[PDB]
Amino acid sequence: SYLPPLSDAQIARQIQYAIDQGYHPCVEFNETSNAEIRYWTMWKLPLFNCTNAQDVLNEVQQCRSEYPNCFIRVVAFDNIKQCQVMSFIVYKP
Amino acid sequence: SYLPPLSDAQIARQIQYAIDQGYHPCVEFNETSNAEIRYWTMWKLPLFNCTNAQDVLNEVQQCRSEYPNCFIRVVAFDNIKQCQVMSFIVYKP
Amino acid sequence: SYLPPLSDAQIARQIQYAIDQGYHPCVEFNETSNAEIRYWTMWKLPLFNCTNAQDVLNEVQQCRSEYPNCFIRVVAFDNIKQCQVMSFIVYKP
Amino acid sequence: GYQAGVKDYRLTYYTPDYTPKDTDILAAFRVTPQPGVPFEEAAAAVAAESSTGTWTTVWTDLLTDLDRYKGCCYDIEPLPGEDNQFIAYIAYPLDLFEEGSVTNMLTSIVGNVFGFKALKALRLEDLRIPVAYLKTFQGPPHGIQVERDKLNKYGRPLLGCTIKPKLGLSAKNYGRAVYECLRGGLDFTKDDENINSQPFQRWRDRFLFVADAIHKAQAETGEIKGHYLNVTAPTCEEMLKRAEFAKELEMPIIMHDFLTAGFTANTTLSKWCRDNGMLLHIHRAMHAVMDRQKNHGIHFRVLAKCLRMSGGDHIHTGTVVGKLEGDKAVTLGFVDLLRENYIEQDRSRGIYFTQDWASMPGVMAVASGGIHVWHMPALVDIFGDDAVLQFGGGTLGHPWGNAPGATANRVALEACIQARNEGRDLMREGGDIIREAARWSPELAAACELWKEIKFEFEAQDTI
Amino acid sequence: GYQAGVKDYRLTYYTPDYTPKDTDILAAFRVTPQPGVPFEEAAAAVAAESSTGTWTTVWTDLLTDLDRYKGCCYDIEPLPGEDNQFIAYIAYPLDLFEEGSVTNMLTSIVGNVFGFKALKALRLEDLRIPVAYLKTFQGPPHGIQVERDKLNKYGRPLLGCTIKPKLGLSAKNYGRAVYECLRGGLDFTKDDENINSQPFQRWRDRFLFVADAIHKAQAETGEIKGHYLNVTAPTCEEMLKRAEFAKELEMPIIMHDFLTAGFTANTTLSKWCRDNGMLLHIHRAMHAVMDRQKNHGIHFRVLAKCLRMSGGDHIHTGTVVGKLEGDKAVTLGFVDLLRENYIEQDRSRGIYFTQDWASMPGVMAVASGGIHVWHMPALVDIFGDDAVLQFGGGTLGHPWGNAPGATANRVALEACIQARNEGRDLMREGGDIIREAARWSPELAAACELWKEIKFEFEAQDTI
Amino acid sequence: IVGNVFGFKALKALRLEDLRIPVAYLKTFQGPPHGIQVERDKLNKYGRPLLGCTIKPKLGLSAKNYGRAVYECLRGGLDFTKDDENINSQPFQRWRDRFLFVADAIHKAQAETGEIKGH
Ligand SMILES: O=C(O)[C@@](O)(COP(=O)(O)O)[C@H](O)[C@H](O)COP(=O)(O)O
Ligand SMILES: O=C(O)[C@@](O)(COP(=O)(O)O)[C@H](O)[C@H](O)COP(=O)(O)O
Ligand SMILES: [Mg+2]
Ligand SMILES: [Mg+2]
Ligand SMILES: [Mg+2]
Repeated sequence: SYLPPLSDAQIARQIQYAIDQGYHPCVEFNETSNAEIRYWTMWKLPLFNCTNAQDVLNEVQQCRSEYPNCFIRVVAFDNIKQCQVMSFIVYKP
Repeated sequence: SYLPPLSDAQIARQIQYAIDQGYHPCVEFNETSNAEIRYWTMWKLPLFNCTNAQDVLNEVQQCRSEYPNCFIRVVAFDNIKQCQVMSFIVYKP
Repeated sequence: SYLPPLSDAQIARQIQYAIDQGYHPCVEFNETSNAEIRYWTMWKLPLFNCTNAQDVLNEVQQCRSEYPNCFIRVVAFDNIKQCQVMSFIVYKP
Repeated sequence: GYQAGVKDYRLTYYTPDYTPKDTDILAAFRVTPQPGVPFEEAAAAVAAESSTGTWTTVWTDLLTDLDRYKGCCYDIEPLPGEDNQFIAYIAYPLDLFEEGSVTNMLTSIVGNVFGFKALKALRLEDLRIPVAYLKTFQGPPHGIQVERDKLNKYGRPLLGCTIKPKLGLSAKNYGRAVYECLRGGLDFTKDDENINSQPFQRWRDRFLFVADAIHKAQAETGEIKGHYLNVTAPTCEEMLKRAEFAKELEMPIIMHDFLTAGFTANTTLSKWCRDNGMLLHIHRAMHAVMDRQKNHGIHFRVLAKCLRMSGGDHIHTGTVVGKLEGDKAVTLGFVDLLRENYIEQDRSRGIYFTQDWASMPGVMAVASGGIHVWHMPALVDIFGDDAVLQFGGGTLGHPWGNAPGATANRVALEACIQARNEGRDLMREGGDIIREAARWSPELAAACELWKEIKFEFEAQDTI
Repeated sequence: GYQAGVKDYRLTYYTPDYTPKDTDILAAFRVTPQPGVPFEEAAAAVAAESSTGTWTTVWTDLLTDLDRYKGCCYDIEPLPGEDNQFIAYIAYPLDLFEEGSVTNMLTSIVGNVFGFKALKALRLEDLRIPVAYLKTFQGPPHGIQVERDKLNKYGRPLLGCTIKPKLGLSAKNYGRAVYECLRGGLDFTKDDENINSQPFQRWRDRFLFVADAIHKAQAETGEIKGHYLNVTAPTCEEMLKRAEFAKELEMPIIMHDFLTAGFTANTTLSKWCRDNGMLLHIHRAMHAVMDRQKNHGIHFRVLAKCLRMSGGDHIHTGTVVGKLEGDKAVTLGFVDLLRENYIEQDRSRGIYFTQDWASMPGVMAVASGGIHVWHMPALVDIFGDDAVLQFGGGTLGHPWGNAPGATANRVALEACIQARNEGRDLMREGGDIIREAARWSPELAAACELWKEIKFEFEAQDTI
Repeated sequence: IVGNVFGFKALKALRLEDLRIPVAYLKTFQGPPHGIQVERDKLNKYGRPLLGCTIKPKLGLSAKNYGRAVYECLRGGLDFTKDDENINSQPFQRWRDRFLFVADAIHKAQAETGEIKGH
């Protein structure tokens, strides 16, 4: 959030990095992007075993169309360590 | 103490049993035989590696001569479990 | 008390040592020599500025004559540090 | 039976045929004997006087089972590249140690042996803490995973500033600097290790104004903010009084100087932190008194293991590249021992023993001291995500002040993260990434210009 | 105004024309700089990074009065007999320090400076603690004078035995050995430093049986007896729980391992001891990790001053002649610093600063470790009356056992006292006095024969 | 381990026979407050099994009658006496009354025999 807004190629490059590490991408959305909000609403289910970053971007677009008034972010988690290993906002309403 | 007083042969037989089990005999004395008395006074040192019960009886006699006004008992301990495994009064003043 | 009883020459030699250091001798007595007894009864007053050890022994003798059934000891104190610097029994009843 | 008198320690305490149990505590001692003292005798003295034995034979040994209680040297490793040195490997039975007591463990192993006349020097290099003993300790109040979940911060190292000057600022001025650092983009600010309660600034006044600063900066930025309020104190009661006030103010994090306060106080605080949901930042003040020299003292990796057991959520680990010493090989080793669940023996990184932590939570590494924006690519590359990078002078010494100083560091970090996540080599493209980001950030540009020539390059004492 | 960037520490922190105030804390640091670092710059870095300064200029300095808060090197003393060493004298204003906090004082002065890249080594040799700061500390719970008055023991050193083996004895066996030592003529027995609470012996069982042993031995001998029950613990709550039980059992004395437990816990305990009339014996376990080597660490005299301030009634001071290192010159100096009210500067005994204690009570010196009956004349001569002489193996390792072992030591001491009070030279007539007393004491005779050949003679590391 | 599995429809019966408790888990438990060795040391009783009597009838005795039975049992050579398992606090005998009278009985039996007594 302290860097210039990311392009679609930069976003996909961040997502691909997660996939390459073996992390599992997931899409979530909320009306506010405030960090005091503990839980965002999960979009469908986490994309387990997605090898393509475009498939993740596809779910972002589908989420945006249904919820244009909501913030959307992409998260990835390590199931072995059971921790979230990345989180960045992909869409501001 | 609820049985008839022990003879010297019975006492030596009790002591030999301890030795045969690998326990270490020791002689202690006190002015009172009350069980509320936590510590009696140790006579010399515990007889480590005594194979003869008579050697234990010898130390009892030597203790009795120096302290005829004191109770005397023989104890044996297991050093592996670190616990006292027998105790019986051998002389009442 | 773990040494052989002191002779009058040994006692006077202990007292003289105190005087030579600048300590102030004092004589006290009690019916018991037990250390749980906090206070003994003071004989007269402390001998301030006594340069002669015999003068201290003189007060011991006078105390013994009046109280033959009491323990007597000689103490010396440092008034600058305000602490007792020696104490030994000189007479057992 | 009982044989009175002095005999050689090695007769009882050197056992080269002993195979360590999985329940034994293992110690690796770098031993320098006095001339004419055989290695076996020196090693046996260390084993004896850190477990069951004394200088002469005691009869009371025979009341018990000395053979199952004694420590023993089971291996000796000569160090031919050194002057009259060897490693003594010593095994201690589980039963010797008080459950959950770092204090007791250290009292036995390092209590008396370092002053033995027959040695010139002695250094404890490593300890293997068995799983059965580890289960008796709480460990960190929270640990890396839980901390990230409590703070809702993921995917990057965290950032902090230490307020400067170390001492002399008023409580109101302190809080002002905190608000400015935090609003500028830092996650954390902190009390200096020696800020406790003093004539120029009393602790309760500080705690209050810092809480105001956090609330303002959190509301303005929309990010969760914290400040490590130092609860280090004269007494345990005073330490807990300060922790309780931070809790009353709903502060997310406190700090503690574990060695200067001590392990008994620290273990008390770690339990309190677990009981109260408080994050615990640990400052390692005084460590270099013990851990710097190769020939004598206690290696930091041992102090770090002890801290993980006693408990802390963050611990200072050095910077490698900053104003304070930290060999890279040595550092990467003890960073792993602090963060990971299973660490394989690796002498190239000073790991003498394989260490299984049995699901004891990991500790966040903290890189702090003499670092600035130019060091960012190296700091990210060395420490990875699970670290906190702290800039005191590197923030407050910025040409334009605190808020720009903070933004400079935050931009620098986030640029280093993006670049790394794009597959770029931070050790090769380091300067390029910083220069690229400087175009977009005048704060960064100004920070880069000021500290271009500033490097700390000296020979390290504590090396493999 | 504000000038951002790095400049030399010496520009602000080296002040050779400064005259120390009577309220300043003074530090004497033995400094070994890296090659190419000027003495003045190294000394100024130490002064800066232990007080107010950091590696670069901060604007916040200008909010305050840096000149009245900064530490400063006011004198540099080259050491031409050494390799690249000098003494840096540093003055710290009173306002920098938290009242009654040894923890805070050490955090500032020794917190970070020992790991500075620009130094090869650093040792804190001495501290001058001003009277105004001392008045903020309780000091010893009781001190020498009050302790002697509470125990009703005068005119001689006190005597103790450490129970052995260190670990492995049952609580009942422990109490048995205590009764035997005490009835034999010793004033005190003690837990080993590493006896806390363990699988082979839980603390409450020990405390109970030891209390029984004291009561029996006190009733039989008519002398007041004690046993230092070790309250060293994992947490402050557990430490105080153990101290409280000793109080409930009406025990006169407890012990504490001040460095392994730490200064925060120790200061808590010292206050509790004052509040409860409990005598406090202090074990210095771990000290040699920090204090042995000349080039690096913290001299024991500093740790000893810190202990006197935090509080303890006894502290271990070494033996000189026993199994653990203790140079005679160095020892006599810090023994004076622990016991006396006014100690004049004396570099021949390592006393860098004149120390006024402002009526803070003195601490009993404790000589312990590898000593036996032959050492008695030397121990009496070195330490004088206000000391406790402790014999572990020297009692329990006696040919006939504990009670004779105790009597051997008690006879040996009382003979050495009588002889000294007769004007005899203990250093000349040492062996003669022991031999004279041996005629009357078969216990002593047996002890003398067993340990005739036993001497500990090695070159000391910690020397002037 | 035994929470839900015993009522599983797919089973007719289930019995847990044994558990191997690992050393690492055991170290998280206090275990006995004292155990065999320490108890003997506390009671000063070695070399033989200990002896006790349960006061009967199980229920229905007054506190004072309970104490009388305790004194008599203990003075006669038993180390211990005991409350029946279902003697807690009841209309026929309230616990605090029992505790007091039993303490009186122990003190008297212990003084007369010179052996340590308990209930
Ligand atoms: O007091 C200081 O010097 C610091 O606040 C750094 O300030 P700057 O950021 O201004 O340098 C840190 O406490 C030290 O780095 C501690 O060292 P370590 O982490 O090695 O224990
Ligand atoms: O554990 C030990 O070795 C001792 O009990 C001595 O036992 P012995 O009497 O049997 O030798 C003392 O704690 C050390 O002397 C401490 O050293 P210091 O006083 O120098 O701190
Ligand atoms: Mg700091
Ligand atoms: Mg010891
Ligand atoms: Mg029943």
